[PDB]
Order: sequence, then C-alpha cells, then structure tokens
Amino acid sequence: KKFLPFQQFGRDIADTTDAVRDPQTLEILDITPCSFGGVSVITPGTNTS
Amino acid sequence: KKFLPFQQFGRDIADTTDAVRDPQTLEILDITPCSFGGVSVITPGTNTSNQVAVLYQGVNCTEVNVFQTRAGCLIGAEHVNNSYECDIPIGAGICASYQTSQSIIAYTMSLGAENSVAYSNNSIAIPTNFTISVTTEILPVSMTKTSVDCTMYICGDSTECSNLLLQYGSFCTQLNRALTGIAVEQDKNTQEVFAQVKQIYKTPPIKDFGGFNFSQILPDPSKPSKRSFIEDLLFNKVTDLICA
Amino acid sequence: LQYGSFCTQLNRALTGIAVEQDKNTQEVFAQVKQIYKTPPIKDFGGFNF
Amino acid sequence: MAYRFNGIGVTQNVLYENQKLIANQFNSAIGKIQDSLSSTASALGKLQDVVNQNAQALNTLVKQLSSNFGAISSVLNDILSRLDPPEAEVQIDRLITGRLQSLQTYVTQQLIRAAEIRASANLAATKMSECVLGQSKRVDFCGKGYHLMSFPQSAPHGVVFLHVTYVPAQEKNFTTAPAICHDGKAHFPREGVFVSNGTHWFVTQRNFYEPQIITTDNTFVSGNCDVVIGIVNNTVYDPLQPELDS
Amino acid sequence: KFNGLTVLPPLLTDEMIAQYTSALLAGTITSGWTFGAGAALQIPFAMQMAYRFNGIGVTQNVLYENQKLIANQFNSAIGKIQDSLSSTASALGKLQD
Amino acid sequence: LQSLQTYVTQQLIRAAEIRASANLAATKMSECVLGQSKRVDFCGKGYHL
Repeated sequence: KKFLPFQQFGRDIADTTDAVRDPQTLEILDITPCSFGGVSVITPGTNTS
Repeated sequence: KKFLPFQQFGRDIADTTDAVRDPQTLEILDITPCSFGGVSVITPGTNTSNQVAVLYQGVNCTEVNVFQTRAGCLIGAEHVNNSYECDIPIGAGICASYQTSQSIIAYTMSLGAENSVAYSNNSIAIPTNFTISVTTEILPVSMTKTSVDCTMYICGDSTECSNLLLQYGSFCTQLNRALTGIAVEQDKNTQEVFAQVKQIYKTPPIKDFGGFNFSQILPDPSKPSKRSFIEDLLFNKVTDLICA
Repeated sequence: LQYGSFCTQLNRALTGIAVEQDKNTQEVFAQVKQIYKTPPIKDFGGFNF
Repeated sequence: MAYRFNGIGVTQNVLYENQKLIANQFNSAIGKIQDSLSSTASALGKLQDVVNQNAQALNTLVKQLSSNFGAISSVLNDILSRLDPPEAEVQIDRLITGRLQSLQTYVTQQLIRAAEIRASANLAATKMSECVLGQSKRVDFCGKGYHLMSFPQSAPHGVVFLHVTYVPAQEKNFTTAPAICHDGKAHFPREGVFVSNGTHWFVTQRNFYEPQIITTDNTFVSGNCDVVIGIVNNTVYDPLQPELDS
Repeated sequence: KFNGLTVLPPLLTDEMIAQYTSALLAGTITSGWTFGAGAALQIPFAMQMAYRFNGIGVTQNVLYENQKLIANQFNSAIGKIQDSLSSTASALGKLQD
Repeated sequence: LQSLQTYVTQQLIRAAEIRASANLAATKMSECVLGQSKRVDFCGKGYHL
C-alpha cells in the first residue's frame, strides 16, 4: 500500500492499526496480529483408550 | 380536575406529575409534555430518484405540500384518492410510492382488486382447462458459525487486565459454552433437512423423462463443482471482512 | 456516549419487533389477493350466517 | 404423475392424453424461474437478511472496543502506562463492565436469533418430506395450488424449494342438480358432480370437466325422489338392458 | 407515556383486517374450497356440505335427507357461540394476557 | 441502561411466542378454513368440515 507523503499510520475498518511508518528510516510495514487459533483435544472415552 | 386544597402537586401511576397548582393563584393546570416523536424519511431508492418525504409520528404539523395523516404530519408528499397496491409502509393503513414530472404521493393501502362471485342454486363452475405453475419457496437453514473468545476479546494481550476477569468467575467460561452450543445446533439443522436418506441415488446414463426437461435442476458434471443449473445462480446472487 | 452503541442497538432490536408484528398481520389475516362478496340474494340452504 | 393427480381429485386419464401439452407448460415454467433469479436479485433477500443480521452484530461488537465505556481511554495499553495499577483497575472496571454488557448482549442476541433459525429449520425439514419427499393434501403449504411434486435446491446458508402445483384456469357456467330421479329412487354420484349444458345431465369431475353419460356404475340408488331437495328428473343408462339381445 | 415511550400505530386498521375476514367468509360460501387453490369457482352450498361429508366417510345422502335437521343443529350451535362469548368474557383471556 | 436491557430482552423473548402463534394461525386458516383438514384434532374435536 502506498500512503500519501503526509500520511503515516493507517487503520482498518476495526480502527486497529493496519500499517505504520518507521519514523527514522521511512517505510511502510504491515502488522499481522499474532496468537491466532485455538487448541482442541480429540480423544475417545477414558475406558476406550 | 380539582386537587385537594391540602395537596398541591399531583402524580400519575408512574409517579410523574401530570399537573400542578400555582403557588400563588389557585388554579388547576395540567402538565402536558412537549411535542416529541421519531423522524421518518420516506424516499425512493437512490437509483430511482432523490425525492424525499419527511414523516412525523404521533404529532400534527407544527415545525414544518404539508399534509396530515393518522400516523402524524407528512410533508413532501401528495394525497391521492385512488388506492393502489402498497409500496412503502407507513401506518394507519396508508402506503407511499413514487409515481407521476414524478413525485411521492400518499394513498390508502389497497386490499387488491375486487372480485364478485355469482351464487345460484344450479350455478356451478367446472374448470375446462388447467395450468401447471412452479412456485419458489426460500427458507433459512444454517446460520453463520462464529466463536468469540471472551479471554482475548475482553482483555487484549494483557496479563493484569485478565487477572481482574478471574474475579467474575464463570462469566467468561460460561459465555464460551453458550456460543459453542449454537455452533453445534448449526450442524444438526443441515443433517435433519438436507439429507433425509442414508443412501445416494444417481440418475441413469440414458435419461427418458417422457417429454420433460430436467436439465435445469439436474447436476452438471462438466463444472468443477457438481451443482444444478439453478444452484449456480443462487451461489452468485448470495454474497477482507472476516480478516479484520 | 462513552458507553458506545448500546443506545443505537437497543433501538434497532425493538425496531425489528415492530416490523415482525406487521408481518404476522399479513401472513395470517390475508390469505388471498382478491376481495370476495356475496350476491344480494342469500340462499344458504337453511343456515343463518 | 398419474397417481399424483388421483390424490388431488383428478383422474389419471387426463395426464396420458394431455401429457404432450404439459411438457410445454412444465418446461416453460422452469425457464421463468431461472430468468427471475438472474434478472431480479430481490427474490433471495430472505437469505440475505440472515447474513446481514450477523454482519451488523459482529461490527457492532468490534466497535465497542473503540468506546471508552466511561474510562479515560478505550485502549488498555494507554491506561496501563499512565494511571497506577490500583487507579487503572478503577478505569479497567468500567472497560470490562462496559465490554461484558456488550459481550453478553451479543450472546443474548445470538441465542434469540438461533431460536428463529431453528424455527425455520423444522419447516425446511417438514417441506422436504411432505412437499419434496412425499405428497400432502394440505393447501398452500407447498405453494398455491394442488401440490404434486417438489424439487429441493441447495443455497448458501439456506435451501430453495421448487414446487409443482396444479392450478385450474378456465371455467364455464354450468347447471348442476343435487340428485337425478329416474325410477323413483334418488340417484347419487359415486365420484364427481352432476353437470348439464342444457341438453342432458352429465357426471363430471370437480377439478376437471369430462362429460360422461349417466350410468348405474357412476351412481348408487339411495332414498327416494320426494326427500332430496332440488332433485331433477332424467334417465339413467343401464348397460344390462342392451345386452339382453345376446 | 410521557417519558418518551412511543406507541407505533398498526400497519392495517381494524377495518382492513375485517375486510379480509369478509372476503374469506364470502368465498367459502360461494366458492367452497376452490378460491384458495385457484380461480374462484361457484358451487351451490348444498353440494359443498355434501362433498365435505364424503371426505370424512359420510355418504352425501345423509345431508339431503337430514338437511332440515342439520339446519337446526347448525343455527342452534351458532346461537350458543353468541351467548357464550357474550355471557363468558374469560374465553378471550388468551388475548387479554 | 440495565433496565432497557431487561425490557428489550423480555420483548424479544415474548415476540418469539407471538410469532410462533402467528405461524400456527396461518396454518389453521389453510387447513381448516380454506380447505378441509384430515389431521386429527387440529381443527378441533371431531371430523372437521
């Protein structure tokens, strides 16, 4: 994504930051939130195995 | 109304005073709340025209082609005596529509064309011809499955914030099972409806229908996903958003 | 306003009710698109309607 | 389809003879459905309202995080880096309390919306067996007109049903009599109605007009001619009379 | 009431819903069961009750013979409906709830 | 705010009871009024006419 010269921080429909601009060396970076997905346990009955 | 000489202020069943007595002069003055109501905007779709008609509820015309109806003040519309099929529902048996140099008019909702049936001792009507019609009925079956996490949603990436959630007990743990139960019910609706049998029947290679063409409703193997010609239009006519 | 859309949402929920009630009126009372009327001479075969 | 017409009160003899004309009416009826769904996109609005119902509920729940809920700011990292841990808890209490009411409101709406979906699920499962799978004499459940056969169709987050109904169209003014008096005993129809065009009384079906000469096989003798009201006089053909010559 | 609670008027007036009833009542008398399944087809009411008995397993001959008796039982039954609804006001409690 | 939640919550629940009755009423007019119902005790005790 190409932000206008005067624009720095973008945001998505959810108002969270979509991308930022490094103030020292100017560049755009896409932030992908971490820690996604759950943990499910598939096991038969206790008396089975 | 006449208040008791020793009772200055009145009240209703809601404990709200509907009238008061002048502290100086002796009189009975009823307190009527100021005019208020909802603002209704009756206008055709942006594709048709930009004409708009404002409608007020439970109030006559005060602020303000200013016409009055049973539901309230209606401005920007024209009253027509001819009754037609309902278009835009309003109330009190009145519907609005955009027609003819065209504007918005207000007419009484019509119940349909009048049809008189002649009755007689020996009078009877036996159909001399028939017509086969196919009616379409659409009903919802499965609902979009959404599993929300009250641990991550309530406190994002916060250990201290999450610590306060433990004081609330099962509130988070309880809401997780409520949403999980809805996801399980979504699968039972498709199994008790879509598939009523335990076997899969396929059409024979040579199809003789006796003069009827089922190709529209029959599945097409040429497509990558097997579906009927009618199902193809349903998938396209029925619509990232989830990524956010 | 600090509490968010709760005000807006509580109005939409009740708005749906008012709409669904009008649906029950049409889906029940009116089973036909025409208005039927009897002739002036009424022969009911002994019944009084 | 021969038996399907017997359940609606129509003799199967009309299908074999008129099956040629039904091919043009049935095939043409299916074509109109494909053109209506493609050209008109408002017929599927029933299912679209279900998806949009959850969309507005998801965006609303996400927009609550932007609200302060009485707190100074709606961001957790902002309040944690400014106010003290004890002071932040006071503000965090309004954040969690405001979010809990928003989260419970979403779950409460889902349970209510889920109940409405289950109500339509039973109807969809009922139309499958009665309309599609079998044949039901109930009127206007499978669509207007006498029900014959139903063709199910898959649709996203729902199902579409194609129902075939039998709707009579053309009719004519006829003169009918409650009973026929011949030998002095009231003659009553076994099946059909008594219709006359002004010349001779006929016995025809209610749903279809098929003139047939009155005979002892299509009627049964009951009562007399002085009981039934509005009885008329006529002659009943007996197949045994002409066979006496052999 | 005065706190900002708005009572929205109904879409159809009590008169309109009454016209739908009159349409159904007038239809069943002249057209029997036909108007619901298709175009209106006039049938004599005497034959309507006749074919409604054949559907339940009763030969229509009973009607023509007992038509006079069925006329008194029915009319006497409708009279009890007016006396019941007029005398007993609790039968509508389902709506009062 | 909680008072409105309690009110809206009850109206939505009660609406389900009314909507369920509306569908029932629409079903009776079809089987009982418009046509002749062969179901047992759906139109009331005895064979329905």
